[PDB]
Amino acid sequence: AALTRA
Amino acid sequence: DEAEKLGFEKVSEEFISECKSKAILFKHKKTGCEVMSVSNEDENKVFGVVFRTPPKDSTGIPHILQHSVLCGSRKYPVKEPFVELLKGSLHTFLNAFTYPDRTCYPVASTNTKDFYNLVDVYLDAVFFPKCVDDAHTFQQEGWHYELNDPSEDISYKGVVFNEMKGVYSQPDNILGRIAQQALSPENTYGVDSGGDPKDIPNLTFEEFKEFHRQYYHPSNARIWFYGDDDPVHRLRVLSEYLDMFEASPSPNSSKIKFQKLFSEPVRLVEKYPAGRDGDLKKKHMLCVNWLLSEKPLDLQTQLALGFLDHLMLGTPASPLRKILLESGLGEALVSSGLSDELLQPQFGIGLKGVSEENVQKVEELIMDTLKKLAEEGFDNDAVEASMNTIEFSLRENNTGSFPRGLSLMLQSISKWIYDMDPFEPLKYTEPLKALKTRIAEEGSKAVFSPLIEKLILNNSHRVTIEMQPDPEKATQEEVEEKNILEKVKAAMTEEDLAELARATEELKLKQETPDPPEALRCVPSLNLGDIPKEPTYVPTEVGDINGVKVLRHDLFTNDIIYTEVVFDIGSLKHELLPLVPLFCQSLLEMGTKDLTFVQLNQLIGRKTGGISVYPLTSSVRGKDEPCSKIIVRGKSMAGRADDLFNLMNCLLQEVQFTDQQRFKQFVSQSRARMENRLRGSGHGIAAARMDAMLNIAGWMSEQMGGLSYLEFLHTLEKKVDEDWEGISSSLEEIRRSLLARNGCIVNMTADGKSLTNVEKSVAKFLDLLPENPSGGLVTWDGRLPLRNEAIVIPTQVNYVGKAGNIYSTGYELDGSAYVISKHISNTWLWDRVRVSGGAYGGFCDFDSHSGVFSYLSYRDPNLLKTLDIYDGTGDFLRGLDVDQETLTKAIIGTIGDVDSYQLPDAKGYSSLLRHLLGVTDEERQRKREEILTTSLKDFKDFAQAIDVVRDKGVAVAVASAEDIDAANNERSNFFEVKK
Ligand SMILES: [Cl-]
Ligand SMILES: [Mg+2]
Ligand SMILES: [Mg+2]
Ligand SMILES: [Zn+2]
Repeated sequence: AALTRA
Repeated sequence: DEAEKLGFEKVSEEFISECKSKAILFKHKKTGCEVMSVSNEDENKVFGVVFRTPPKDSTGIPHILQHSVLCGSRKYPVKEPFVELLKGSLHTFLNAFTYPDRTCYPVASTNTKDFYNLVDVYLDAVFFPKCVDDAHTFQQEGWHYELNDPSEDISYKGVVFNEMKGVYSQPDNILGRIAQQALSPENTYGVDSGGDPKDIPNLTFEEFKEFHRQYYHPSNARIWFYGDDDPVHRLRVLSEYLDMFEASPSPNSSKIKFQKLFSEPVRLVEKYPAGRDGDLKKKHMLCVNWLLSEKPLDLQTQLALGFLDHLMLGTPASPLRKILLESGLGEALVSSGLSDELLQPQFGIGLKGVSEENVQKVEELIMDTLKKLAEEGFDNDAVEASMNTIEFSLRENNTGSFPRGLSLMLQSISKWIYDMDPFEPLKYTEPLKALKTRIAEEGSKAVFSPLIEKLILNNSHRVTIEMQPDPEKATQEEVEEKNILEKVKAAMTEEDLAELARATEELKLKQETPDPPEALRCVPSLNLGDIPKEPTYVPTEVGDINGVKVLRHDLFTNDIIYTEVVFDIGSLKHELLPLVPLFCQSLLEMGTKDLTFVQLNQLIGRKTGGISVYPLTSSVRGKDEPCSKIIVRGKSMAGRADDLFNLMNCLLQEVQFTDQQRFKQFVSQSRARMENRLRGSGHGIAAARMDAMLNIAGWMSEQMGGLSYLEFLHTLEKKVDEDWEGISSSLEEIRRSLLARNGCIVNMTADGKSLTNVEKSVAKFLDLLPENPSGGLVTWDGRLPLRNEAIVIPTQVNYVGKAGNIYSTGYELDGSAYVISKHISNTWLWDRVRVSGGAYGGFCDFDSHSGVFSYLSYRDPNLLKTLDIYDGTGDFLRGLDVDQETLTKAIIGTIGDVDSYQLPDAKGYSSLLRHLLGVTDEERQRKREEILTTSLKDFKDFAQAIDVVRDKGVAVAVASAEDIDAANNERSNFFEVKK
């Protein structure tokens, strides 16, 4: 997984 | 020793030939913080800090903290320092990522002063955030109760809360989470680090604080520097933060534990949210998943598995991928492939769009196919294609707009974070050579069959997941959340509820009140004088070869040639337009008179770096006539240019449009793709609908990529069974209409020696084309009726759009528009649509070629409220006082977008597009000077231009059935309803 800010 | 005097022990040091770098591993003596410092001649410098942050529940702490640390720190006590960097820096990369077991904070820039500005904001954010001082940021970023009035229902709100409701509503995200957690139930991956919406409200500020205290400590940090900046200065920069801490034991707390392999396989049936007006019986999924080992696998096995993954799934011709798709049991692959970024490697394979009664068959087919590959093995032409393809990509190292230094960091960190060697994953020349040698000496069966057999077929650590559409899942979840909150309210006194309504109004006012310019002064910026007055230089030479325009870009490319051959589709019959994307796919996934599609693909894989074929469509500033092209984009070693152009001609001219069954599968794949575009990316759909109402370029793209395309796809399966000969002859007239020497354009990027050698191949290729196409010479008009439209999907979140043509006001393009548009996005829309409104994002888009200014929102709980924000943009601009430092920052931020770092192929490509769209170098320069001189007056002038979007702009939304009628009852017959 990878959850980003922008 | 400078290092030791600054408090660092040099642990290890190697030259990595692969990335022409000297890499040094330092350790901060006092805290034990490890630093990888990589020096080379790459001007795109990269920094990151990573913390090992395993969650122990599904409350989402790591994710919430990742959002919260970027909302104010010791040296930068403003609402959102991250957005200030977004606004006013020359960054090439700016983001933050939460992985299942680690949180990464990377920045990149080509400008050394800019780089260190970005690094300082990030270091101060992760180490000394304001979010641990009181609960405000936690409540906003995490979760809080909202009550607009004691007479109303309380709701849950928060950035991460809302984001995760978005995520937990996408079928493919649901599946991958179910798989990860079912594979690894006994370690950190068995819970959700992003946060489960059902569990986020269980989180307390105190737990959140403690998580930061423990894990955001240099002792638990790994730090990466990459690039051409001063090596010693990196350690000096870090000492400010590292010296402010004592050693902590938390790394012993944060260590990730291996999941012990199951002794028996697991079988699961799960639900995903679906629409009722859809044939549920047909939209099941089946995925089979494995954890491949407990032990870290030997370095040769790791490489061999990555090779195997490509061999089975890398191309449409790869057997596992190919066999699954041609079975006709599903629409498309899902959650498929090897992932080796976490502690243990995981392989998955499945299909979506499976009929209920065919689910066991997909499972049986997967197992049979995997057994067949182990028993019969892979043809040597397939193995050679994968090997060339792989060796080519590693040599090219084309990361796009993603920094090369970042890609390296992430490779290193994937082993470093588990306390393994950080240098090893960076190396590949020797391991790759050794694998090549084993294949020649023992054969592919002896290399790959034991991996399939023991890591997959005989691996009892297997999870099978069937996903079934549930038309009630979402309604039932809203029902449980509402009942939970009704009990919260019922348990409160009249004054408890008055207090909460007051906290709500207070919060709303806080987040709708920007920090003043005085406050934002804590975040430094470059001088307008630090900015080159000229655009990035790209050598272009316009020439002529066989009566054809040729653009040459003489750039160092490491002996690779990049070519684009551009054919015109401006005058294609309108009936043919929607078939263009499937036309492009057919060129690449059908055979010739002489070769099957597998043989052709393997030729391409063996001899080149790949070829793609795709449409490109845009307005051109100053003309009614659109730029409308099909592009054939190819690359190879310069020594194989001959083979590249031979193969391109083969694709273009020799492929036969006879494969009915493959064409049927393209349709299903496309339908699948479109359907989840609507679901998780509806803003792209709305943008396309609106452009289609506004200009011919827009109308053309929407025929090939929007709602009109999805509609066209549904009509197409009947047409494929009942009239294949009609489809095939349509495909054949597209080819006739496009393949011609006349008005073709050829783009080449390579160093000067290669280019000369390449021209002989280009000349020959051009020789083989007809002189002139068939069909008309006129570009015939098309448009959708200007209507406000709402497109119904099953979802929680919406995508809200508004747009109009600002040139129609008589506003004339000035480069200041780029500055202002960017400012609008990062201030007004950021604050109102995302932070205050609860959407994942909100932004504006200015097409300076057509004059269309668009507002868009992404995963938005609102609808008409969002349109209202869009309408208030002119008054926001008119209400602004922007001092010189504010202007300067907005300008720098735009120049960063304009001077964005490009690898040589992207340079030559951007140069091609400028030529196609009529942007001359003197236009570029005039527009840059206009950007560099944007003033307060510009901001006010532009306000009047975008007010035409408020007054005469069209709205398209992709939304819930609920929200569409709810909005059509508040504003009667506003939205026309498209299902
Ligand atoms: Cl763990
Ligand atoms: Mg557009
Ligand atoms: Mg001006
Ligand atoms: Zn997030």
